[PDB]
Amino acid sequence: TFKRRNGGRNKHGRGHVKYIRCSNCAKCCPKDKAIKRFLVRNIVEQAAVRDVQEACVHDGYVLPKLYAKVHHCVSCAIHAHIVRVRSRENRRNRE
Amino acid sequence: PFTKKQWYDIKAPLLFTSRNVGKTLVSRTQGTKIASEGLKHRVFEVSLADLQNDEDQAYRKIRLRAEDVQGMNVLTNFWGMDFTTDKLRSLVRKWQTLIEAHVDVKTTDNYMLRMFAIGFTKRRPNQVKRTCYAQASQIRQIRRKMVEIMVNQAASCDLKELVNKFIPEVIGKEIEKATSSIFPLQNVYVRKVKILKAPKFDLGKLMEVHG
Amino acid sequence: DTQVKLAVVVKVMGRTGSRGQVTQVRVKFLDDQNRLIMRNVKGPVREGDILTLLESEREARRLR
Amino acid sequence: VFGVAHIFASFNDTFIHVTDLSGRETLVRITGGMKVKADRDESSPYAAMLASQDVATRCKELGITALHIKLRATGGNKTKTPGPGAQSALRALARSGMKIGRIEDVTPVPTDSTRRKGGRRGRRL
Amino acid sequence: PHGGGNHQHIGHASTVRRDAPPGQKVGLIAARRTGRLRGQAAA
Amino acid sequence: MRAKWKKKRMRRLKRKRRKMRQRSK
RNA sequence: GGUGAAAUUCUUGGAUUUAUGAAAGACGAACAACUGCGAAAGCAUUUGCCAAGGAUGUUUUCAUUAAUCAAGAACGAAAGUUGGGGGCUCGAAGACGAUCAGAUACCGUCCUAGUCUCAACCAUAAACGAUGCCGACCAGGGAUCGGCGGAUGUUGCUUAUAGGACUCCGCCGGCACCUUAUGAGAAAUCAAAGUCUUUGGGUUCCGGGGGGAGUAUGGUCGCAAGGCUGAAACUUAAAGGAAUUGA
RNA sequence: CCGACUUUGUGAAAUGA
Ligand SMILES: [Mg+2]
Ligand SMILES: [Mg+2]
Ligand SMILES: [Mg+2]
Ligand SMILES: [Mg+2]
Ligand SMILES: [Mg+2]
Ligand SMILES: [Mg+2]
Ligand SMILES: [Mg+2]
Ligand SMILES: [Mg+2]
Ligand SMILES: [Mg+2]
Ligand SMILES: [Mg+2]
Ligand SMILES: [Mg+2]
Ligand SMILES: [Mg+2]
Ligand SMILES: [Mg+2]
Ligand SMILES: [Mg+2]
Ligand SMILES: [Mg+2]
Ligand SMILES: [Zn+2]
Repeated sequence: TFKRRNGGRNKHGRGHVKYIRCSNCAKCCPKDKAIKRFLVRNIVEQAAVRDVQEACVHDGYVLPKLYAKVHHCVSCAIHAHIVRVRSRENRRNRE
Repeated sequence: PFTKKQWYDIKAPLLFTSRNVGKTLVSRTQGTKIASEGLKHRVFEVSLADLQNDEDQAYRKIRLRAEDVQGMNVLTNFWGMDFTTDKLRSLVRKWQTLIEAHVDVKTTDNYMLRMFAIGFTKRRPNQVKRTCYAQASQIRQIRRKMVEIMVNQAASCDLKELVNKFIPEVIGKEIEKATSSIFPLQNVYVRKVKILKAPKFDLGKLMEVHG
Repeated sequence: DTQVKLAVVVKVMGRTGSRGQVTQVRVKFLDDQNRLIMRNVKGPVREGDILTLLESEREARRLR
Repeated sequence: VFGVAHIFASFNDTFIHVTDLSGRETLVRITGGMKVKADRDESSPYAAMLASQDVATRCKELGITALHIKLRATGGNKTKTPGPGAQSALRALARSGMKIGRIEDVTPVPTDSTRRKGGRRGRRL
Repeated sequence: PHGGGNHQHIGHASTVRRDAPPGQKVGLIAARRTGRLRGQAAA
Repeated sequence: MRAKWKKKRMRRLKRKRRKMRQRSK
C-alpha cells in the first residue's frame, strides 16, 4: 500500500540528498524530506513593544526580527503540531 | 571592588561625523599592570548609525581598535566592518540567488585586508517567472567583475579615504553601474572588511586621522 | 518594597488551566490608565472587577 | 552612559552580563539560577525578571543608564531560538527604569557545524 | 634487575624513576603512561 | 527487525560451524 | 552543565559567562527548489589547469556500422579489514549516573575503534520509481531546466544597435506535475503499470503455496567478516495482496 | 634532584621594610 506519490519527500532526478539535523531531537533526515519553516519572530510580543520603544535611547528606532530557518523531522513536526495528519483526499493538496 | 577602576574617553578618528564614541574603564596604573599599555588594544564595536547620526545605516557595525592612549583619553583607528546580524538575514530570501566574493587588498600604507562583497538578483517589473536565478556562468562572470572592480576601487592612498568610500557605499553603487549588463544585482554591499595584518604603530600617522 | 497595585478586569480572554480552573484576563491599571497587562486570576470574575495585584511583572501569555 | 547587556538567554538558565563598551570587563553578572532554589525554575521567565531588575539596580549603583542589548541563544550547533527568559528579561530591563540602546541577536550560527550530539536517530525520549 | 626466578617475569614495576642510579635505570624510563596508545594520547 | 536479527543469528551460528569444522579438520 | 526531574561532571587551584589572539581538524548553513549534473553509487565555498559529456544548431561526413546481451570486464554508499598521516566534533565497545520489578536499553556524563586523507582490499543496501533496455502509436494543460528560432518595449547596462535582464509565441530534449476515462487492473492506483482470451515488435534476467533456507554441503573469489553458486529430509493448509464495516 | 654561601661585576623599575 503506497501512501504518497513522491514518497513523502520531493526527490526527483537525484539518488542522494544531503541530510540535516532536526532542531528538536537531532534525528538525521534528508534536506528535502524535512519539514522546513522559515519563521521570522519579533524579539517581543505585542504586550512588550511600547514598553521597549519608550525605553529605546534614540527616537525612531525599529525592533529587529529573529530571522532563523528551523528544520524539523516528521516525528518532531507531528509531535509539535507543526503539521497534522490530513484526510485521504485533503492530504493531496499543497497550498 | 569597582572603586579602583577609572573610566576613559573613547573617541573615534576624524573621518567620522560624530566622535566621542563612548567610555571604557581600566584598573588604575600600578607597576607591572600599568594601565596605559596594560590593555592598549581594546576592540570596540560601534555602529555606524551613531557615528554618523543617521538611521539608514543602522547596519554596518564599524569595529575600532585602540592604538594608543593620551591622558585620560584613548585614541582609536579603524579596524573592520560587518553587517549587523539582522540585516543580512533579511537580505536573503528564497526564489533568488546570493552572490559573494572576497579579495585581499594591500593599501598604500602597508595595510593588508580582505573585502567580502555580496549581491542579489532583481526581479525586473512585469516578471511573471516566479524565481530570479542566474545560470551559474553569469554568476562567475559577475563574481570576477566584483573582484576586479573592488581591486581597482581600492589600492589607494589609505584607510582614511578608503573609509570615505565605505561610508557612502561607493563600492556598492559603483558595482551595479558596471555589472547590470548581466544582472540587475539589487542590494549590492560590501558585507565585511577584515583587516588581516596591521603594519606598525606610527604615532605620527595616527594623529592626522585622529584629533 | 513592592506596593500592591489595583487593576480592572476589562475583558475576560478565556478560561484556561489544565482542569479548567483559571480564568485568563486583561487588567488595566487604575494608577496609570495606559498599562494593559494580561494575567491569570482564580475564582469567579466578571468584567470591571478591581483586582489586587501583588506583583506587576508576572504576566500570562495567550493560552498560558 | 552605555553598557553592553550580553543576555545569554538559552534554555535551562538565563545569564545577564553587563560589560563596558569593549567587552574586556564585567560590570555585573547575575544568572537566573542565582535567584531561585529550583534547578527547573532556574529557567522560568520569572528568574529573568528578578535577575534583570538586580542588574538594573547594580548598574544605577555604578553609573551606566543605557544599555546595548545583545540577545543570544546557545548558538553553535544547538538551538538558535533564544530561550524562555529572553523576552522576559528584556521586559524587566526595560520597565525597571533604564534606557535600551540597540537590540541585536548575536547567537553564533556556523557556516556549517561539526557533528551535533545525539547520534543518527536523535534524542528519542 | 629483571633477572632470575623460577618463572620469567619482571617481578616489580617496570617503570623506573628519572633519578634512579645508573644500573638501576633500566626498563621504561620516567614513563608518563604505558599500554597501547589510544585516542588523543596517540597524537 | 525480526528478519534482520534472524539473519544475524544465523550468521553467528555459521561462524560457529566453521570454527567447529576447522577443529575437526 | 543536564533534564519532566536529578546526579555522575566542572567549580573560589576562579567553572559557566565577556572580549582579543593563536593552533588543529572536520563541515561547507542561509541562497537550496516537487531544481541541475551523473551509468548507478553519488555530486554544493573560490579560482586555475586537465581531460571528458548530454542537449541544441547545422544544405558537414561515413552508410547499416544497429538492439539486448550466457562467458568476461569497469564503477559500486555506509559499515568493514591491513598500513602510514590526523585525532576538532560525534561515537558502536566499555565505564559510570538516573529510570525500572529488573534496564545489559530509551535519558545524561566520560569514551576506544571509528568518523577525515592516502595506499590496498571487500562487493553488499528499502543500491527504490520496490517499475530492466531499445522502439511505435495513443489526451489535455500550464509550469520549469538546457539550446535554438520568431516578435515590440524598457533598461539604473550599452560610443548607438546587437547582445545581457524581463514579456509573448513555437520547436526539440530533460525531471516532473495537475484533470479525465474512451483504457487497464484484484484494487490502491497508472497517461504510461495503456494499445492482452479481438492474446506475437525485439531482447535479457527471473518466480511456481508457506516454511526449512539463502541453511547443509561441494565449488570458487576474499587476509577476515564475508560474497557468488546452492539443495534435500521433514513440517504445513494456509502464508500473503488490495480494499470495506467495526473495534 | 634541591637550597644557601662562592666565582659574582654593572643599573632599572615594581612591591616590602
Ligand atoms: Mg537525469
Ligand atoms: Mg539512494
Ligand atoms: Mg627475574
Ligand atoms: Mg606473581
Ligand atoms: Mg573566567
Ligand atoms: Mg543549479
Ligand atoms: Mg554556501
Ligand atoms: Mg541484492
Ligand atoms: Mg530490487
Ligand atoms: Mg533496477
Ligand atoms: Mg524554456
Ligand atoms: Mg520544454
Ligand atoms: Mg516456493
Ligand atoms: Mg510483503
Ligand atoms: Mg491488508
Ligand atoms: Zn526531531
